[PDB]
Amino acid sequence: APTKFILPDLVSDCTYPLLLNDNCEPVARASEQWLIAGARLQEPRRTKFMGLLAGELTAACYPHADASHLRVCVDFMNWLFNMDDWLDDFDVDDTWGMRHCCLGAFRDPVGFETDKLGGLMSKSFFSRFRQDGGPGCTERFIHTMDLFFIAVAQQAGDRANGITPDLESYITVRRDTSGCKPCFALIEYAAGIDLPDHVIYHPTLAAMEEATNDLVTWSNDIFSYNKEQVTDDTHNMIPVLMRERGLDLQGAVDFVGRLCKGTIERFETERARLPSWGPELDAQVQTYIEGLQNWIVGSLHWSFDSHRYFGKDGHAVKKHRIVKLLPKRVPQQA
Amino acid sequence: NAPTKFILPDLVSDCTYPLLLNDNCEPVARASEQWLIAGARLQEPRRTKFMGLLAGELTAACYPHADASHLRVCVDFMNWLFNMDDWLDDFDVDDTWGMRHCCLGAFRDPVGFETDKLGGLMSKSFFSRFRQDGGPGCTERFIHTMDLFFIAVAQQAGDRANGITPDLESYITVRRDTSGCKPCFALIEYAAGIDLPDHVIYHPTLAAMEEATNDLVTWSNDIFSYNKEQVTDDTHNMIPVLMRERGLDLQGAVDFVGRLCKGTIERFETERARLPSWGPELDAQVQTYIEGLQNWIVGSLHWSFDSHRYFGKDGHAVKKHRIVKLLPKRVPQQA
Ligand SMILES: [Mg+2]
Ligand SMILES: [Mg+2]
Ligand SMILES: [Mg+2]
Ligand SMILES: [Mg+2]
Ligand SMILES: [Mg+2]
Ligand SMILES: [Mg+2]
Repeated sequence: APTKFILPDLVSDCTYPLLLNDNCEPVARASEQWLIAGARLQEPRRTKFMGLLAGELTAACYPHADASHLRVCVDFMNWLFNMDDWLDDFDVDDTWGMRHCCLGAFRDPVGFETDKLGGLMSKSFFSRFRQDGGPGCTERFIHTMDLFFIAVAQQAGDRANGITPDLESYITVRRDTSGCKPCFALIEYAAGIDLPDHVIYHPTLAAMEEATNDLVTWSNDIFSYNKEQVTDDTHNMIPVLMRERGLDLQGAVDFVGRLCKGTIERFETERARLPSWGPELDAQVQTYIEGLQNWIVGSLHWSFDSHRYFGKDGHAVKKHRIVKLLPKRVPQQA
Repeated sequence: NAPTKFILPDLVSDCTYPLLLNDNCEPVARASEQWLIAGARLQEPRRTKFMGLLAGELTAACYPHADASHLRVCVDFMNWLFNMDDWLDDFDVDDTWGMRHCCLGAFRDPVGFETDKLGGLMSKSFFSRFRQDGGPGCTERFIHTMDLFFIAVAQQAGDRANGITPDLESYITVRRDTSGCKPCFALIEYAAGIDLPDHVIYHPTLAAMEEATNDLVTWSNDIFSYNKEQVTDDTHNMIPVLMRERGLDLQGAVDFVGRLCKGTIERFETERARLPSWGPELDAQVQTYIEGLQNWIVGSLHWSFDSHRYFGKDGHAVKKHRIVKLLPKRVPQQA
């Protein structure tokens, strides 16, 4: 039975420039207070939340957003991390109820009545989104949030059933529980563009999005395996692989690490394949894929600034790459 | 040397689902043909080809319990879909997006949408009648999966323009949307007078039964329609995809898709056996929906040999002897 594992080196390979929005510090602090208020955070969660640093993630992923747009992005990211953590303790029925409240607020903030914190916060940041977002990325945001909730209901069912999914079913569902897709809609929003359907749904752009989704998500599976195995959460490629393929822990970890390198190569390979829709649209496409690039480098690095995955030891673990497994809530041999 | 023929896997002689036929089939079938001919302005030779399609008969087998008015909306859609598919075989990517814009505009506003395009005028005709009784859930599933269909066919059209045979993994993903099975499934709800709630119909076991049904209907179509599609070297078909990716010969790829077809019917039964319960009212609506999926499997398999679309006048002979004589290519392969 293993007590630790070695992190694949994903950061030293990546040569994209790491940027940080000039508006980062005041917006991050303000959004921290918006979340504590909106989720009614109390200890212990409140202190854990102050080491999340989603505002600093968001500032690295949308480094050119103006202050108004950045704050909508950060509020969403704080809301998303809070929503994720809440839903880790929801059953299937209550997941659908939360889906109903939040999508109701996104689609009809004026007419949708609700007194739930999830939906109240949803109206707050999304009614600020709606002041500027184009109709295309508005609907991509709502539709991919819908996909998020549907997939997390499937995760909640697997958890209640004590199931570990098979690999090809996991990958399919995980692309939606990650939440990367609505973050992509925020790229458009925060850059002040609204890509046409025939551009955004072209297979090469769709493939670059997926490549980015997989990079962020499968690397998150590596970085977050430690906090997730505490409660034997199997919505993570590592236990999925271990069960399906008989891999031990480091074997599974290394297999996922290879997948991560391979998806950045996929991203660059499709980047070369991009067609041209003339100068104005080509320039908006470049802006969008730079946002996908910023998600790649930004998230990889932020995972070690946050307290969420490595506690206080983030910068230290970035250097020596050894992860000591946390104690399980219930011992494996209980 | 290159093959002139291949052998059809036996897909029908083991399928044990009862084959049903709507009581209203014959008069609805004939009225819809006239609707389509007028709406698409069909002329010869296409008009005579269309009189051998028999999409009304297919539709009456897939929705055998619909009343006459709901059946007629389904048959109009089916005639419109086959017509649209054939038109789009000769559209470029730009014009495909243009058709998509017209038809989705029509679906979303089936009385007020201003258009003079035949594709959209017909969309307004059948979908205005659809919305007279379709629930909000299946209405949006129809529209959104028609959206997915157009997006996917635009990808097909780009592949065709580029001379590209896709890889198998990418092909299967896109093909679940170019088939148009997903909007057919929304019509199961409409035609049964039900409107399943989000938490039921997007439950993973129903979504899996839908995909298993999609895959049966679609991959079996790749087999039946390979002959007509290869005439123009159309590679949006798992058979040329398999030959290119895995070096199989024709019979080997055909046999491979055959095994897949048996495996997806098995998947449907396996998921069927672990359906959850939402109580008696919802459970009855789920059983009604699942029987619709069932009727699509058995109906489409038998219909493919009644139609002239795939085997011309020889479907019943081919169903029994299973030898497919390859049609002449438009341009010979060694040209
Ligand atoms: Mg989660
Ligand atoms: Mg989580
Ligand atoms: Mg995680
Ligand atoms: Mg087609
Ligand atoms: Mg076709
Ligand atoms: Mg076909």
